[PDB]
Amino acid sequence: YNIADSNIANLGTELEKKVKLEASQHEDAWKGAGKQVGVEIWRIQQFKVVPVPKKHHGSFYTGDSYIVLSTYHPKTNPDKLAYDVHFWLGAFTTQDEAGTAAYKTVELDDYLGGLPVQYREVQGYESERFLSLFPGLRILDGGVETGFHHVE
Amino acid sequence: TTALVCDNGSGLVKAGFAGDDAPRAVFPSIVGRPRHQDSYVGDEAQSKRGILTLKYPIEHGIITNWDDMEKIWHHTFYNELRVAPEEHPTLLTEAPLNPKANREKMTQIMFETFNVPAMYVAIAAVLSLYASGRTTGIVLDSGDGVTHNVPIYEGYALPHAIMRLDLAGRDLTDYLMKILTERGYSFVTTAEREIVRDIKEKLCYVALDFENEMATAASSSSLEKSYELPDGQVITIGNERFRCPETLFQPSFIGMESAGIHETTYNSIMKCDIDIRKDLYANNVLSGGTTMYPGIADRMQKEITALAPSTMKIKIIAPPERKYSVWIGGSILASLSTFQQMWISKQEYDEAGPSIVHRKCF
Ligand SMILES: Nc1ncnc2c1ncn2[C@@H]1O[C@H](COP(=O)(O)OP(=O)(O)NP(=O)(O)O)[C@@H](O)[C@H]1O
Ligand SMILES: [Ca+2]
Ligand SMILES: [Ca+2]
Ligand SMILES: [Mg+2]
Repeated sequence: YNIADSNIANLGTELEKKVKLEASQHEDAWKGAGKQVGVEIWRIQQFKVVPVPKKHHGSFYTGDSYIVLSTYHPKTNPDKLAYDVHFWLGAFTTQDEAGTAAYKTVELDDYLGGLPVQYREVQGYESERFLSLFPGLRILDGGVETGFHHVE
Repeated sequence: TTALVCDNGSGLVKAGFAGDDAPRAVFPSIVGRPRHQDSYVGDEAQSKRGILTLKYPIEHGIITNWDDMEKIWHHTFYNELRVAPEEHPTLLTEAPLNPKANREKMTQIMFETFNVPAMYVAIAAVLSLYASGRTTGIVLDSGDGVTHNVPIYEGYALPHAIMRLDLAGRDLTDYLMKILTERGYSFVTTAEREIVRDIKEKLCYVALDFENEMATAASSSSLEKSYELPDGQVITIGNERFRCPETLFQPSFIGMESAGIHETTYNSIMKCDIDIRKDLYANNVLSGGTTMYPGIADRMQKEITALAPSTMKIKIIAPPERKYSVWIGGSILASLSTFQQMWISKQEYDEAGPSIVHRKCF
């Protein structure tokens, strides 16, 4: 099997990136994101990307999944912005929440032109980079209910 | 409005509604016609298997009988799910490296025959990766017809590194049918093949060390298992239990010179940029029914460790519901309004025709 004349001949192209950039324009959560240095946090709630109030940043429900966008000045230019996007997966988050967090992390990457570097942060396996965003972390029992309907 | 998710496997249809945690209809992708030489679909063909010859309209992930595939889709909508397809945006799945005409005809039939309002054709392995909650990893997907490796980095598949093998569950079933004759048991017909498939799913396993396991099986009966046939006859199977899926690691068992699944996985990783291989090695995700053999994850871990640098962390992820990971990833993505924004609408199809599928579905 070769790529030519196949259904992956358009993967990796400018057209793929164009189509996905356009799709990311339809998520209200990204409007105004990554405009200044700081940490922005959303939680997945029944497939939706919901902002977390600033006063609660750093507290994470073990039952839930989150997207954390860290905006900072890169070494190359003190007046420009670079991005780390972490998605945080609670020990008890459900499969719909983690999958949506993963997909929407890519979408936020798309929205920001591919610049963000992505980090998968499972509870108990959080990277040094992630830990350093909260100089700390507070894990809370509970979380919001799955968006899945359970097929009996 | 609820989207339909239809994972059209070579062997099984998995169909249901976006937002559900599992497919509501799972049935064999078969059309049956009288063995004595007007048709039956799915479970009802399996129900009349005694008088029918069974044909699969998908071979190695490619639709080769479009008339019978239409029957399968019609059965899925009207007889199983009991929905009107013109009311439901529909997500379909496909193996990577299929010829472009396959999804062109998928799109044509969905819009012109079933009048769906919108549709999308997704690469199965990408859906499995998201179902596992990852954006980076390498999926080994193995069903009834296709085994493929797709490495994915930050949500984008790396097309130059995608690997595909025409060796999957149906070949393993056929091989089990053949070697069960060395023991005296005759399985030859399309009906008998489904009995052997069941033996395979219930009793086979991947040996951690194939040579040692063959010697264990020759020394005593400790690895033998009994299996009750429909007529009540109890047969005994021994080294066939692990010789059958050994073929995935040694394709020469069925006369193929191909690399085994451990080598194709390694080779796929090695076609990726050096600095991301680390993340692929630590995130090998298994997907599909032919990855359900007991022992397969441990064997993959052993074999990849032998091929990879000694300092490399290797991890095989084997989700317990991986028979349905592709479908579940589809259920998640089809629940997202931004993903559905990318779908082909009927108006867009009326303007552009089948070629639009390649400009919208990635
Ligand atoms: N427990 C099991 N152990 C081994 N094989 C199994 C098991 N359960 C199912 N299978 C095989 O898995 C295959 C069906 O898996 P599935 O992932 O549904 O394939 P598919 O999607 O229909 N085909 P494909 O077009 O290749 O993706 C058949 O060959 C089954 O016999
Ligand atoms: Ca939750
Ligand atoms: Ca990026
Ligand atoms: Mg499949």
